[PDB]
Amino acid sequence: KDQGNKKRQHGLEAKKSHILAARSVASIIKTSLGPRGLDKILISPDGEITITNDGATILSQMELDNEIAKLLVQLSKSQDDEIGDGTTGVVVLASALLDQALELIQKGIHPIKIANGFDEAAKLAISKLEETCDDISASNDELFRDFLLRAAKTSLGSKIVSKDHDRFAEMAVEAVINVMDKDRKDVDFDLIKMQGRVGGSISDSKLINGVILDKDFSHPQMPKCVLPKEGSDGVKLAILTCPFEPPKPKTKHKLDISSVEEYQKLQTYEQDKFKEMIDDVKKAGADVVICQWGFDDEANHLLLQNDLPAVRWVGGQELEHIAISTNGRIVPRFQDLSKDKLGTCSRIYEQEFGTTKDRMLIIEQSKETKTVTCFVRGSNKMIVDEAERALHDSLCVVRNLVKDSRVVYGGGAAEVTMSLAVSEEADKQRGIDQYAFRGFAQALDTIPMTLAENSGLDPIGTLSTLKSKQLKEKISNIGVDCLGYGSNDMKELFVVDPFIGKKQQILLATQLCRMILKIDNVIISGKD
Amino acid sequence: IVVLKEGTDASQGKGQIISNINACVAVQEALKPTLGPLGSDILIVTSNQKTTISNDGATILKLLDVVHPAAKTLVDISRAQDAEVGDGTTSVTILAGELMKEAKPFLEEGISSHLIMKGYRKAVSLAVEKINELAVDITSEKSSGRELLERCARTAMSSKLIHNNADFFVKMCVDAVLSLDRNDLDDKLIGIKKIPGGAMEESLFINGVAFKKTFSYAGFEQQPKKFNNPKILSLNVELELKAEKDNAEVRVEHVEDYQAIVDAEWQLIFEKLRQVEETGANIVLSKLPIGDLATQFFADRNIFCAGRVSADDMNRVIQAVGGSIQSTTSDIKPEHLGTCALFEEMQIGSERYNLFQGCPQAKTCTLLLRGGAEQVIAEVERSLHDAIMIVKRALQNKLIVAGGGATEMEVSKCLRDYSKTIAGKQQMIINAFAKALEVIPRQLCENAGFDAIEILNKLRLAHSKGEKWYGVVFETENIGDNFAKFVWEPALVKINALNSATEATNLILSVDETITNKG
Repeated sequence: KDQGNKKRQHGLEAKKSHILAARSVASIIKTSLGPRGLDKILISPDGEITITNDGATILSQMELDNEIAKLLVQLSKSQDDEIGDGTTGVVVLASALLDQALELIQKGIHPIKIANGFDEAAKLAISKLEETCDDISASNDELFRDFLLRAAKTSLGSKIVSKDHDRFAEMAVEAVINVMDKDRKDVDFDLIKMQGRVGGSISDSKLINGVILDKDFSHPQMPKCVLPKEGSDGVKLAILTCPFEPPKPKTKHKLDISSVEEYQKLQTYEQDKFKEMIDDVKKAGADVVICQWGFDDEANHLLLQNDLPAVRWVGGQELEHIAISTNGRIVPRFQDLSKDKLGTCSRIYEQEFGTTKDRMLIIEQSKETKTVTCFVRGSNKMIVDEAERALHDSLCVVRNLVKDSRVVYGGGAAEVTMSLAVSEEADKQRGIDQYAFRGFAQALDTIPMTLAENSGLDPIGTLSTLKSKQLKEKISNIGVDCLGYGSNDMKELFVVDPFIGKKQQILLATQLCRMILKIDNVIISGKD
Repeated sequence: IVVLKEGTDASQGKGQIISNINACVAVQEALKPTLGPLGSDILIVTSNQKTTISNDGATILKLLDVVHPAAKTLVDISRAQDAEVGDGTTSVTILAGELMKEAKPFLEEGISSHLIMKGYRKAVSLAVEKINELAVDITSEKSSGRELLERCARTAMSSKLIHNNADFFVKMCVDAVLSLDRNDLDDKLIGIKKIPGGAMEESLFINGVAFKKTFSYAGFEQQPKKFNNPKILSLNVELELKAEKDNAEVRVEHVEDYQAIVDAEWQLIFEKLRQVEETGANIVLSKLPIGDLATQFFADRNIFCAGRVSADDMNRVIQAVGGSIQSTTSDIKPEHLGTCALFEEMQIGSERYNLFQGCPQAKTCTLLLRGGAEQVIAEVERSLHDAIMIVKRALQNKLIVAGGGATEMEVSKCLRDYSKTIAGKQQMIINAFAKALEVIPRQLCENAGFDAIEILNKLRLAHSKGEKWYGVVFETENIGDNFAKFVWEPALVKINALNSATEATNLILSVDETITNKG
């Protein structure tokens, strides 16, 4: 059915257009791969203009009907969930494997022979890189946090973070230590809440041991701080979905009073319904009140005399973070209140930041929690949003480092060593893979050449330089000048990449290159 | 001024018969790379915009939706190949079109299609006689129950990314087919769910059914995750007070009646909540969302509940614990409840997954796979299905022929010798029939990358020398015995293929005209 609007590609034209279309889509993120990579203007469907160099955001912003490029988007999708760092480079590395595969197809090599070649070349390059890795967390533990702090400074140097980055790198280190124990070594990014606000300066970004929102108390005269109240149990917080007041309709009111009878009754009832709902706080024994619905003027006055601060209209997701940190619950009504459903915490206060009118609030613990909230500040909107993702990428870096103590240097130093090992072993196999191994070594050389093109260096001259310095002396990692440091040899410059992160990058990129070669026919129909 | 049509296109002649063949070759050309376990995959974009990648000719060809009427015949035999056998829907379409493709020079020389169709029917009758001679009856002979399943699964899993870890998968492959009735073995009864993350060798097999753990809500994680003998309840309707998205309006003329309706909605739900309580059901399964009031009330009473359960997965739950679904919480009868031997929710795949395990009444199972990418696991999933179909047809059918082109070269061989004994026009037609049978071993070597010139010619030598079992080795390129390498297919495959392919061949070649009515 619907023979029309159906295109098919098979045979000769299939192996050509698939590689050329993959190179055209990847060529956008090639120039954006690096610390010096060029940004991209991305226009949302609503017309909003965003500027970012992240390849994962580019492929997500790109809406296209090309199925070959959709496989590249699925590569960055699995790369972002597993790691979340090399999403830009994993597609460029896969494109280098596709370009070298096209040259082998023109030589008469079968596509499976190319796929089996990149598979054996990958397993060979993994073993050679696994022997050259070093351990950080070994010996002194303070030395680990020293390298862990300077490793976050490397990932944050490509962003506007780089100004104050000394303090921001400490935030990524202190965040992973709080949500992780040395024995468990499990880092859950859901346990670290990423939050930021405009105003002030970026260097004022801190880390809280508990949930921090931006809220103003329902009444201005309410006290800004909440004490433990002389030997009580923690600080009790109440999360309820119903306000404290006589109930009122949320759609239309229109209550017709036929006679003074109902007028005198509702005057006395609702006046007494004021104190009955305020006494419910003392019945539960709670200090800070947080509700989904607002309060009347009398409710704010009665809670003022009783020293009971109230916060109105808090989001549902924000109530979940409070219930997890303070071990509280969301109570539907006022009849279900108890002392076991109230949030237990050490101190609650409204902290003022300079002259800013935000005046946020902080719920503290004073012991190590199972969740934290990353607090970010900035002098401009786009600076805040960029700092949130920059720290989020740092959270992905610190996660792989604590998960696998084996680390390898990077910035082009690792890919060249992987290329030199495959080029030497290519002569011993003497098979069809001999052409696949040489193409695999040239495909690994694309990454340092791409970084050299973004840094203003000769990609051919630097590649021969990166190899020559790693031959006459030793295979030891020697990086690229992209960050504008004094010289090469990142080992002195402390540029570290996780071994588990580089292994998943060279794997999924090799697997995707094979899946494209496994497809010799494409049938595309219309859109119903 | 009069017309004979009113826009009804009808074309006939010998050129239309050739045009109907070229339409089948275009359909054949698409399905050629998918022949064999190492064959290429087709990338299909359905009109629904869903994109799928598979090498199975059945699933592929059903997504083409070929409009050409004569090429639709290849779809009919694909469903017949999927029904009587279920495997090999790629080869039945290639073999059917090859007979029509090799009949092209016959139509050019002026040979009538009736003699062409009759020449193939005589060659099939000689082929069926050979299949009975090539059908080997073996059950307990020089083998056993477990050793037969292990030796055959290692070859099916060979030449894959699982080759090194295949030792772990064969153990679960034998346990999967023995967990089900040996008289009737259905591949659909073995469930496979893709789990992202983790190593490929850490995959496990579950006797029961598993769920996807859809809970995003806080308040969970406090409950024992291991139940001994829980009473499982299947609930068809939702139980909630205040949902996570929508709401309800309360309009009354009094102030005190505002809280009365709010408490009324609570009492209506709390009623149905304590009805499951009085039922004494530790597990609550619902196809509809379970509200916060229900999850909080069930947690205090130590009752486990799962909301928004898939309808297709809950049907396997009924087939697992032998229970039944009930609409309401009031009238629930004891036969609707069920009890398994173990209930465990593990961390497998760096994600919590709840599952039923050790169900004695279970007529189905679930096999969980792990790996670094969901697409690689999907390639393992279809690789396990190929090993199940071999065992599926090894039990129900004890007549086995040597696959991998072995039997195919033996059928073509004798037919070339039958041409010398048959005088007349049938000599050239049957000889072309056996020549058209050469596409099956050819395409297998062309897909995997083997040399078609050398391997086939070397195969035509030692096979004609009195050894009938030589096939094509898919591991290391060479000629070899597939009966020794244990590449096996039942005799029903060769019987159903030659019957369906020739039926599709003779039906299309007998069409002299294509009548297409517009309107």
